[PDB]
Amino acid sequence: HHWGYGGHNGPEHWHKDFPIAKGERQSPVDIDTHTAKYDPSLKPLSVSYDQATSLRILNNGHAFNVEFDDSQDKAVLKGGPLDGTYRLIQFHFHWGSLDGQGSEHTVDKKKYAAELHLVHWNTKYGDFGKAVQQPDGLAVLGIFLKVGSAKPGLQKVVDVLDSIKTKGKSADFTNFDPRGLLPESLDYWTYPGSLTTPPLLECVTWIVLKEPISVSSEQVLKFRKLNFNGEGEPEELMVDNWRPAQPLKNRQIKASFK
Ligand SMILES: [O-]
Ligand SMILES: [Zn+2]
Repeated sequence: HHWGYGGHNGPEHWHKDFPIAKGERQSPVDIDTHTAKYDPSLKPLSVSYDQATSLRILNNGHAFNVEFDDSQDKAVLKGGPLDGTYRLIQFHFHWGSLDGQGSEHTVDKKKYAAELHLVHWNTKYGDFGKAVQQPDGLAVLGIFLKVGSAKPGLQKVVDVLDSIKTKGKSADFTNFDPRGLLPESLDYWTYPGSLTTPPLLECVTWIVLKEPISVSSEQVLKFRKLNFNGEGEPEELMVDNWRPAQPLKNRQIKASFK
């Protein structure tokens, strides 16, 4: 793999190695709030993170992942549009070089400064690698970030970044509680889509929260000091690691709220 978010290997190039980039169920998308339909049939999401076990944070060269123990049903997503039970495997963010861009989903073409993705896989498929091969294999909870007041539950993440500055670096990241990254409301939009990184597999039920969380400018500044590169290599700041909105095609975005 040689894809990234640079001047020569970014989203507009991905289709050469990953032709599904131009597919029928690609993410992210712009959410036109007037066209999304309230679906009174949709349930409240069930976000069950009480028993979550965070383990490690890893700079993978494109973002940082906070990894969880997904060997048992500890931290699970159920309900909403979903059937069955989806285990949290990791979360990460997408962000910009400046506050005016960074989110992958947009809302009436509005870009947020960043977007958090909590990635979960369907336990009926047994492992993550099997799940990504199935149309109902993943459930990703998307949460927008806007810049204003600090998010206290984010600071443990921001404080560790200096220890994983470069690609391939990891640090212990036990005892982190992802419930502190949620907004107050769980109202959401949902649609069928894909991973937003190569391999771009069309295996995701997207659940995007309507209420953004507020983070401080200092918190997002610290995301922007990370590096895409490896140790000792020419410094390339980890900024603008977002794929732009893709065509909606023959899809309907459903709202949980009226
Ligand atoms: O992603
Ligand atoms: Zn993501």
